[PDB]
Amino acid sequence: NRPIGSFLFLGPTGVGKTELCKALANFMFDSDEAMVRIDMSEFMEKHSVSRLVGAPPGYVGYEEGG
Amino acid sequence: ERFGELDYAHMKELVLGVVSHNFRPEFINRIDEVVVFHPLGEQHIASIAQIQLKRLYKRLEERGYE
Repeated sequence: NRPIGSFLFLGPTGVGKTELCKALANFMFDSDEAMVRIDMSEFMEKHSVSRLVGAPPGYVGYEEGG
Repeated sequence: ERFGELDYAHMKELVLGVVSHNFRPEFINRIDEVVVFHPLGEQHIASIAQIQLKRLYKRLEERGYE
């Protein structure tokens, strides 16, 4: 009833974090883009749950789905 | 506003953050090179004036006026 892999990557950027995620994906689901990359740096304001999770009907984060 | 008194690479990063506000992150992660222009100065506009005068000379030479 819990998620399988929960981690926190702590270290400098671009060292292979993307490479590590793609290697995880390329073994566990056997493709590099068998995954989802989403940045959270753009979501400092109140428009985070309305842009990451799913938007209210008729506003900015709506017509891409979620 | 700010291409004066600022460097080149930090300008590219700053306007790339503006683009990340506009586009998708997975989109502009897939770009060769995001070249960012600068407004045109006086010598540039003198040269552009010479280019347009040359094409005007070609038009009025097909018309028959040197």
